[PDB]
Amino acid sequence: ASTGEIAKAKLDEFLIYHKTDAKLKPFIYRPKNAQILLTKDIRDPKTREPLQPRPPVKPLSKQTLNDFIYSVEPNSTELLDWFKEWTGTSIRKRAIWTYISPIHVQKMLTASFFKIGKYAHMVGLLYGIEHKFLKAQNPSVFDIEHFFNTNIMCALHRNRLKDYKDAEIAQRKLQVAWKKVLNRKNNTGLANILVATLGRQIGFTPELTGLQPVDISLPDIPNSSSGAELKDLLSKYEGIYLIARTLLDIDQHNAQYLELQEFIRQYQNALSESSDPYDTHLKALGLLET
Amino acid sequence: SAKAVKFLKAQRRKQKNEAKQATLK
Amino acid sequence: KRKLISKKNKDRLKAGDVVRIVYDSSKCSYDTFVGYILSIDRKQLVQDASLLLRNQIAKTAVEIRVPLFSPLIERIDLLTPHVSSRQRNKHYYIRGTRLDVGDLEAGLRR
RNA sequence: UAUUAUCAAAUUAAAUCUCAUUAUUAGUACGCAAGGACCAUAAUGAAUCAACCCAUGGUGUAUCUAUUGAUAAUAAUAUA
RNA sequence: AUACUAAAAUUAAUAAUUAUAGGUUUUAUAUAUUAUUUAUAA
RNA sequence: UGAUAAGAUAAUAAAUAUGUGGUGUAAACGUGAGUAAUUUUAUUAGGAAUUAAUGAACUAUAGAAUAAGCUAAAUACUUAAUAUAUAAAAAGGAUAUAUAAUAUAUUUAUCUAUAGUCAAGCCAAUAAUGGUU
RNA sequence: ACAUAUUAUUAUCUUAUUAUUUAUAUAAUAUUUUUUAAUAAAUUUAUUAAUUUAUAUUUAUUUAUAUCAGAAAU
Ligand SMILES: [Mg+2]
Ligand SMILES: [Mg+2]
Ligand SMILES: [Mg+2]
Ligand SMILES: [Mg+2]
Ligand SMILES: [Mg+2]
Ligand SMILES: [Mg+2]
Ligand SMILES: [Mg+2]
Ligand SMILES: [Mg+2]
Ligand SMILES: [Mg+2]
Ligand SMILES: [Mg+2]
Ligand SMILES: [Mg+2]
Ligand SMILES: [Mg+2]
Ligand SMILES: [Mg+2]
Ligand SMILES: [Mg+2]
Ligand SMILES: [Mg+2]
Ligand SMILES: [Mg+2]
Ligand SMILES: [Mg+2]
Repeated sequence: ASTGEIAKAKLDEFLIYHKTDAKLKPFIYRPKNAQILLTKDIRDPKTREPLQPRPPVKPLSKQTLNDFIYSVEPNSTELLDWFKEWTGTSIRKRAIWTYISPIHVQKMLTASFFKIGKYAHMVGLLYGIEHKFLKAQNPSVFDIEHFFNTNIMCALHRNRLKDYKDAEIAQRKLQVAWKKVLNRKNNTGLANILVATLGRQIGFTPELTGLQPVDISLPDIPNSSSGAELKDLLSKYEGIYLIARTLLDIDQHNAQYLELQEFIRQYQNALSESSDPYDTHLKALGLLET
Repeated sequence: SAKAVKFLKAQRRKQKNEAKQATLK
Repeated sequence: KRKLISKKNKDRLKAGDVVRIVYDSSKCSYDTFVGYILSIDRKQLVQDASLLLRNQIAKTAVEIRVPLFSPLIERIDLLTPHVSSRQRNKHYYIRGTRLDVGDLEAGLRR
């Protein structure tokens, strides 16, 4: 019983609870109604068998998703099709669509890119569901820092370790990425450096519209030596650390920038317990691809 | 039960009216 | 089953409960029986105890005595608990009165 | 065939001893056909008998509960 | 075990061991209320 | 269009009436078992209790097309705002104007009010076979 | 002497269904709402148990009254 497995069970029970009929919920999830359920003896989908009792259901925590995302196996529908099955729900239901937070996109991206190895499936899935989210009145999930910046992170990851020289395709892909972005919150993280790096790598001149020249001011990580507080402080800033690590690894013009490297060093000070996830993913991707 | 009750009431009214008619005559 | 009839158990079977007896399909070809517990008969030996149940099917009245520890029955399910109207351990006297069981399966399915 | 405790043979006096149906042999043998077996076995019963009470049914002046009428008693306070 | 008989069990209180009947204590049976009901502890 | 064979968007051309939903069986057809008139039929230049907020479904005008839910989704169902003092109601399907979902027209649908039309409920008088064994 | 049917009636037996009654509910779902244990993030108001709480609720109905059908009777 792995942590990812128990998280999968929790979220599966959550989605089953929300997908079950409203009039039936009292007789599936309220122990006070067990005898009434026994008496009235409803049938299952396609009348398989009598309804089974279940315990109450409470809200679902956010970490249950990224936990399995990182602790996934090389390949399985369990996570490959989770996004499709989760989004295959009526926009009317509110919990299923409001659980998704902007900080989960860069979580799902890593597992597909490195461990699962089928990142094309996830990138394909993130097209027809944009308008569905728009109807579901949760358009803020696809933001800039967690979605646009992470998208260019994955794009540069593709271009590195593999041969890429198509300037026209790079330009078109940048434009469609800007199209996919539908929540304009420009924060410390700046994708100007990334677009310049891709432009000089593939021969194409950076071109966009509506972008802001926000300076990078990642919150410096202090010298805390606490426990839960330390790990939570690291957790809430994991992603931008990976951004800075990719920038240092790739961009040779990074010398003029100083916030990235100092923030990286402070994050490593906080991370002294474990190794660097950026090179962890590099190793995983290399060994899986080779 | 109730049928017998209302039947007895009806006969009571019948005989009372008969007695009234006889007394008047 | 011992806990089902345990005198030290508040939620035990009492005369008045309507129960369903389920038979094991691998060991016999019997059908479940819905009946009104007329009596719980316990003896010196624990294994040798029985339920006396009654049911008026259509307009024929049947009563069935089952050994509660016969290996041919898997479990017995309580369909509806007893009411406090009756005032004895063994409700033999309901036979033929307005207290009688009637068509239990039809009532339940109603 | 000269004790006692125990186990006991041959004998003697009795009890018992049974009878239907069904099935296979075999629709065979026998028969123009209709019908249709002896020789054997097995199963279910009948009738009689012997024992037993785990269970079921009866009883159950053991016992417990409800109730009608009359009467009497103990305990509480109250009064003397 | 039994009409009385006859048969069978026990008559222990011990420098070493035995339960016959009643009473007593447990575990059950019956009776019919029963968590509200139990005495409890904490 | 995922720099790879994944899932979507939009269009042209098609499939499904074994999934939800609407309309149609209060008619027509057949029959005469009942039924003798306190509850039926026929007839009045008949009556009021001075007859539903009755439209059933086409005309003639006016107006109106909205919010939440539940269903997979709706022109499915439920609760809610007005609009001739009443707690009085609904619906969307096919262009062209607009994105690096609506505003307007044409089309058929939906709802309410006032009349018309077709239609409804209940009464009176007279009549309706034989047996008084 | 007597026999067998058919129909109809009630001051009479049970009696499916429904209809009117009365009547208590962790109430059965909620609403409602004292509310109370929590949820759960990057630091939330159903969601269960229960606890509202009179609103409807239901099936028990708690008590009766009508009623298809069939019993005896005339
Ligand atoms: Mg001998
Ligand atoms: Mg002989
Ligand atoms: Mg012999
Ligand atoms: Mg003999
Ligand atoms: Mg016996
Ligand atoms: Mg005995
Ligand atoms: Mg007995
Ligand atoms: Mg006995
Ligand atoms: Mg002595
Ligand atoms: Mg003894
Ligand atoms: Mg003794
Ligand atoms: Mg001793
Ligand atoms: Mg259809
Ligand atoms: Mg007709
Ligand atoms: Mg005609
Ligand atoms: Mg509308
Ligand atoms: Mg409608």
